[PDB]
Amino acid sequence: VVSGAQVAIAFVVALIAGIAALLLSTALG
Amino acid sequence: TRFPKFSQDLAQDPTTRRIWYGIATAHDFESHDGMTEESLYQKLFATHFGHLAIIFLWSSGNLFHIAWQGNFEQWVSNPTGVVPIAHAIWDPHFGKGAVEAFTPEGGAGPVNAAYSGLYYLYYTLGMRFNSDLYQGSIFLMVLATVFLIAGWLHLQPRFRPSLAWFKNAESRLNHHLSALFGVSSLAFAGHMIHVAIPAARGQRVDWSNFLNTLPHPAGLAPFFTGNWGVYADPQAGPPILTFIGGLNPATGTLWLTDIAHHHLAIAVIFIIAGHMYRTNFGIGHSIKEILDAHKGPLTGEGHRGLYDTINNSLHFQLGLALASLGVVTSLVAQHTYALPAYFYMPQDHTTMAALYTHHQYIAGFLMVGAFAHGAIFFVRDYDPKANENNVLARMLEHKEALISHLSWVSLFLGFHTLGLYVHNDVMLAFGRPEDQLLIEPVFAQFVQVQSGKIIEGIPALFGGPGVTAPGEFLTGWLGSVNANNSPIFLPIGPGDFLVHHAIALGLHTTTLILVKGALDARGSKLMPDKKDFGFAFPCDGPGRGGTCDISAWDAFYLAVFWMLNTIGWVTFYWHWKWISIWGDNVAQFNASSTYLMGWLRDYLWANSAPLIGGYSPSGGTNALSVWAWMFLFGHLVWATGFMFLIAWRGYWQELIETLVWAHERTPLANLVRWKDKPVAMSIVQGRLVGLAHFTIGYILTYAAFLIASTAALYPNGPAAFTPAI
Amino acid sequence: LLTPVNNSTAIRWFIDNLPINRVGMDEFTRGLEIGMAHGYWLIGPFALLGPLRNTELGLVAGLVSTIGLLLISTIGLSGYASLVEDVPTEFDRKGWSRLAGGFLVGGVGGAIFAFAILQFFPLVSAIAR
Amino acid sequence: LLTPVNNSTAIRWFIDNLPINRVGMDEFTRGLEIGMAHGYWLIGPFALLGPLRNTELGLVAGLVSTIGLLLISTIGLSGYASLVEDVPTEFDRKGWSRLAGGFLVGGVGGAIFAFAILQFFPLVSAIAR
Amino acid sequence: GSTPLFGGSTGGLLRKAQIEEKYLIVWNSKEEQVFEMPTGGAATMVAGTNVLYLARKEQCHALHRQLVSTFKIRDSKIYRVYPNGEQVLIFPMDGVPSEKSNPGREVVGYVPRKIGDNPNPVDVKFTGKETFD
Amino acid sequence: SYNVFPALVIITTLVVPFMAAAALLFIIERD
Amino acid sequence: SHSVKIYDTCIGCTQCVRACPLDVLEMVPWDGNKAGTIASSPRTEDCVGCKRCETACPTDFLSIRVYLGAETTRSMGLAY
Ligand code: CLA
Ligand code: CLA
Ligand SMILES: CC1=C(/C=C/C(C)=C/C=C/C(C)=C/C=C/C=C(C)/C=C/C=C(C)/C=C/C2=C(C)CCCC2(C)C)C(C)(C)CCC1
Ligand SMILES: CC1=C(/C=C/C(C)=C/C=C/C(C)=C/C=C/C=C(C)/C=C/C=C(C)/C=C/C2=C(C)CCCC2(C)C)C(C)(C)CCC1
Ligand SMILES: CC1=C(/C=C/C(C)=C/C=C/C(C)=C/C=C/C=C(C)/C=C/C=C(C)/C=C/C2=C(C)CCCC2(C)C)C(C)(C)CCC1
Ligand SMILES: CC(C)=CCC/C(C)=C/CC/C(C)=C/CC/C(C)=C/CC1=C(C)C(=O)c2ccccc2C1=O
Ligand code: SF4
Ligand code: SF4
Repeated sequence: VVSGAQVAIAFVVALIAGIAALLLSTALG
Repeated sequence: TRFPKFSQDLAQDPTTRRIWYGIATAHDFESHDGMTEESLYQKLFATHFGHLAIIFLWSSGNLFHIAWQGNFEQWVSNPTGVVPIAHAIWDPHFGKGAVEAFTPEGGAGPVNAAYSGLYYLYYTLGMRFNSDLYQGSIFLMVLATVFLIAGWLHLQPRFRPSLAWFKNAESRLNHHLSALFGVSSLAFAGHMIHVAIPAARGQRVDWSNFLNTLPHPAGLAPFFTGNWGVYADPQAGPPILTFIGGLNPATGTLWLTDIAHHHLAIAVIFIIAGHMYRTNFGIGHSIKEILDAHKGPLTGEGHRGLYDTINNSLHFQLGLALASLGVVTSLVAQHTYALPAYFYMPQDHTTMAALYTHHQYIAGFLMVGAFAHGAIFFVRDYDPKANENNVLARMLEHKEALISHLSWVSLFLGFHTLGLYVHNDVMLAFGRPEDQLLIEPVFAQFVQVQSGKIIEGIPALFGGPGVTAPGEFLTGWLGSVNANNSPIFLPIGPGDFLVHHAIALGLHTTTLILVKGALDARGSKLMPDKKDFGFAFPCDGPGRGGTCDISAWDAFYLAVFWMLNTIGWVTFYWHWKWISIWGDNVAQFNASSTYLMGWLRDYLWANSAPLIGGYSPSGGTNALSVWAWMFLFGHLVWATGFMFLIAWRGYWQELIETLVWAHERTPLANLVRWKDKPVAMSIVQGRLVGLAHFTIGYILTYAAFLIASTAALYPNGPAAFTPAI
Repeated sequence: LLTPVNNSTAIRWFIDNLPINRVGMDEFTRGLEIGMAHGYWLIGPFALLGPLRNTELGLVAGLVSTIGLLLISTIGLSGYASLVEDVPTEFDRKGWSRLAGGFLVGGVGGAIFAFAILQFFPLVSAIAR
Repeated sequence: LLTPVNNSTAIRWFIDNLPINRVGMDEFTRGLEIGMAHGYWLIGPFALLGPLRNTELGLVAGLVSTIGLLLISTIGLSGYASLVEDVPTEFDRKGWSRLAGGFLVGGVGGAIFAFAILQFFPLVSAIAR
Repeated sequence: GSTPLFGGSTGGLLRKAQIEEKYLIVWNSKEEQVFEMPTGGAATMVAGTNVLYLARKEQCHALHRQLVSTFKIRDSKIYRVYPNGEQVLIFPMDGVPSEKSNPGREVVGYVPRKIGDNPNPVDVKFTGKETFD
Repeated sequence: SYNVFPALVIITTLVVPFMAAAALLFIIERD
Repeated sequence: SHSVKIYDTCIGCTQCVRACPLDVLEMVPWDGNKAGTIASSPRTEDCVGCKRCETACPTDFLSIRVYLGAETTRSMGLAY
């Protein structure tokens, strides 16, 4: 199963992709 | 008003047109203020990293939701008795009737079934546990972060590549062929042999044991000594590379060991192919040298100048890329049903219908866009001097011959194909169905017979595939083409004849609109200086007879209707032929597809019944209520498009001026003032918004109909077959 | 054009003394009175016609609904207030901004007050029983 | 010293458009938005980790706790506002004072709104049952 | 003159330098050379007139001590800069260095007695007058 | 095995679209 | 503002000047045609882009050309 720890891990990985997307989108503008 | 910052022309507009046009021109990087060629390619390279990252985040979201909310492990244990789940539903608008209609039997809460086929893809690749899906989801999110970092990094002033790097055509071709195609296909053959084939054998191979698990018991000793047949031999362990051919009769899908050998064989072809062009090692071909040599006596200068034409025009490159993608996307649709690769997918009829229809509509959009950027190329990038008398300029030189003959073929097809359907409809109405014009499709049956289909009155010309493909695949191929419940070369008759010519009508007519738009993009008799006005402009006014829809953009707009109509005819035909197969009603298809009332009654009217009964005052709601609602939603959006397409701007602008009067004269409301003056949408914007509503309403209606009719009346089937000898 | 709807005297006096136009008010107190008026009546359609209207928590659901409607309306008004730049005192940027703040405080307060009346109107006759 | 933390563009746009810095706002509406933000989340630690967290009046106790925290914070801010004297518009004495008033109104309101959501979140799914 | 070559630091001016006073030190250099900032870190003085804004007079006088002891630069001048923009020269006051005796200065702080002849604190009780008078 | 976070639905589909629309309003209407 | 250009094929017939509802156009003296005059567009900041001038122009392909450019309050024809 996807335990609650693994949901939390996935949001941390998603947060890092979010700041990476934030870096790219401001460098693009 | 600083938005949009890339266009001071738009930024000084005091109306609401500033907002709409800033949105619509935001990705047209060539037309922005201060754009150079070098900064354009650097911005594109990083933008492409962002688009790549979105694709991997999308795939990680699908993996996460199937792992967290789906029933993959429950489906792996019982693939026939379990409907795959896309994601859970949490909708606070749901009443009790909707919650229980979407809650599966014994289930915990409301869920959506999945029709993307992702379960069959994940299962065939060897995934068996939710932890496989979750580690895929994490890995693709990390991979998305890497591409986002790469795009950001290659915008930094030390890592921005030069314009000569982007225009190094030979090195990009060598790397994309050998590594991006070849090594990636070789790696996939590695996944199939190390992971997916043992999972089909029931042997769990993953990261924890794949270093110490031989995919073949003789491992890598037959490979280097050239004794390669050991990998195909059943007595030297389970084979990993075969050429059985055809479909596996136990599954109705492709042999996994054939899939592995396919990707290994084409990996070698692509790696070899990527050694063709001259990079920094002295050897290889110059593309400019190859093109300049190919000049014959009838075609003028031949291909001279086309290197600098293609390499300096991004719209030419994009148009070539879109056209090739569109052909390949159609080929994916045609070969996924005819030669399915995924375990338990041919048994899921809704998924096969959804996947065929998805990829043919994608292929239709890619085809239209290829011609759109071909038209943009002619207005923006085409230099007649540097392309003097080559094959490109010679197309424009006989463009009236091209358009008039394309006009002839479409009228020739359209008069007789419609005429034959109408003849048969009148025959059926008057009680004379034996007086129909039923033309046997013998040229296509000829094609099937050359591949070894046994059809009685049609000859194998060269002697059959025993003569023409005498390979190791021939027994498994012939056993799959002549078997019942086998999708390879379906039986065709006169109904198949008429709709194929209707399809050919739609292909030629859509091409005619697109080619005329691309070839009259630079000018016509009505507007000889059209290139000075660009790709997209409303008209040239009411003079010279009137000039509405004269731009090359407007030919794109007209051809989207014809593309939607053509793909509609294609996907209607696929769906009705297959639900007649799945529903044991092929004789009804063969009888009623030869006249247009049969299409209306036996296809549209009959299969709408579970859909429009998706919710009702008598029987409440069921699982089809969302498709029933979307079906009506699509009719509404499509019809709203008609308002923009029919009622043009000057009506609305005079209407808005009265509303502007009303606001300024109304107490307590005239204290509130707009910052941007309300104006009616522009002439081009009205066409685009009307096309968008038309297209979205077209797609949502058919998707609601295609899914709900298949999932209710024809959801599942065997797909096993008995091979033919 | 000069019409009887545009020109009635006690219609002009009424509009001139609505809190958006009334002389001597601060824009906060303008917004406060406007919000209190609107939030009061707005709970009525939410409480009586909302999806939980036939359950015992229908008034509470209508109250939180009204607060949601006023909060989204305030987002438009506060955003409008930040962007106007146009005119002096009441149509000042700070002027509209204080009105937006007063509107939300009064709006939520008007809904809560109307909630309390609808929830506890049996108390006005409780002396007799 | 000029650092990437000190110099990011959409980090600069975000800070510049927080209500303490956003152009065109009145200091009351600044304080109102700030209070509503803080009072909303502040009830969470009080309601879930407070001493009455396992009883049925845990949310009410966390609500009155948050109001107590905001009232004491306002005493510091309103006292700060009376004593500053320093700079024009937002750092005016009246400017900080209006922010202190807006902060308390928004803070208590944000806690009450967060209370109502935590107390009545079963209602968002009540249609299905 | 121009600022010395320095990439900036966190040890420099604060809001006091905007609202109360800051200090300006001016010196001439014949050779471009590296010196230690009193704020912390290394900077390079230009071959010309150097101007540097510092937070305290002691930081300015510390740099002047470094410019004398290490680089033999003598002619440093220190100004007190007020937030309206007024500069007041504070070092050196009369052009002659403080260590060399100069006819023209007034004696300030002189007490015409040895230190053990100061009066008792009971003598100056209930007055703001101190025993060092 | 019905795994949803309803507060994540409310935040991502109601709250941050209204706040993105407010943010986009500031972007397109400023100056 | 739209750009209104006049090309050397102008025969000086003044029909575009009479057609224009905004007085964008006028005739200046010229030597390139028998009429001795040519249309000119000094006041294109008032041009709305209606192309009535192009409709009135008799020369194969026209001697006056309107290129729709940046939109203003004047060129959008707004009374508000
Ligand atoms: C039995 C009923 C029937 C009916 C009602 C029609 C009706 C039509 N035919 Mg069809 N057709 C039929 C049977 C029928 N056809 C058969 C049995 C054949 C096989 C020979 C054709 C092959 C055919 C062709 C090749 C064409 C038509 C065309 C047409 C349309 C205009 C014909 C015309 O006379 O215009 C009045 C005549 C003219 C305007 C000029 C004369 C045109 C003739 C056909 C050209 C002769 C040149 C050359 C010898 C033959 C064509 C060259 C090459 C393609 C072989 C009209 C809708 C035309 C069309 O579809 O246009 C798009 C057309 O080009 N038909
Ligand atoms: C069902 C609706 C419909 C039909 C039949 C047509 C038909 C046609 N379109 Mg059109 N089109 C449509 C919708 C339709 N379109 C829509 C919604 C759009 C988006 C605006 C377009 C945009 C479009 C473009 C951009 C182009 C076409 C073209 C064509 C012609 C294609 C060639 C052909 O098939 O010849 C056969 C002719 C037909 C099938 C038409 C019907 C002929 C009738 C049945 C004969 C009537 C006989 C009858 C006895 C006479 C009436 C008498 C009565 C008053 C008593 C054909 C005339 C193309 C073209 O002109 O090619 C040369 C072209 O470039 N269409
Ligand atoms: C306008 C324009 C453009 C565009 C174009 C397009 C869009 C195109 C398309 C086109 C296309 C879309 C094409 C396609 C084609 C295809 C082909 C050509 C194919 C063929 C194939 C074949 C022939 C095969 C054969 C076979 C068979 C059938 C079977 C058996 C086997 C074999 C393999 C032998 C551009 C951009 C350039 C630019 C300029 C302008
Ligand atoms: C009949 C008539 C009329 C009328 C009409 C109308 C339309 C009315 C309405 C009315 C209304 C509509 C009313 C309302 C009222 C309200 C109120 C009474 C409110 C109150 C509120 C409160 C008290 C609140 C409080 C608070 C809180 C709770 C919290 C926060 C703060 C505050 C303070 C805000 C007229 C005069 C014109 C004329 C004659 C006839
Ligand atoms: C993830 C993320 C983020 C976020 C973070 C955070 C930290 C947030 C928070 C949030 C929050 C923290 C929120 C809150 C909200 C609040 C509210 C929603 C409130 C409301 C309130 C109310 C409605 C009130 C009312 C009232 C009353 C009741 C009484 C008195 C008066 C008044 C009116 C005040 C960002 C964007 C950065 C970025 C991206 C990512
Ligand atoms: C993007 C943004 C900042 C939104 C903020 C939030 C806001 C205010 C949303 C509101 C959006 C809408 C719905 C704006 C009304 C659109 C309009 C002027 C339609 C009238 C019109 C019709 C019906 C036609 O058929 C037609 C055909 C050909 C040319 C022009 C027209 C035309 O003009
Ligand atoms: S486009 Fe219209 S307004 Fe402009 S010059 Fe021509 S006639 Fe005059
Ligand atoms: S531009 Fe045309 S209409 Fe105007 S004066 Fe010249 S010829 Fe006549």
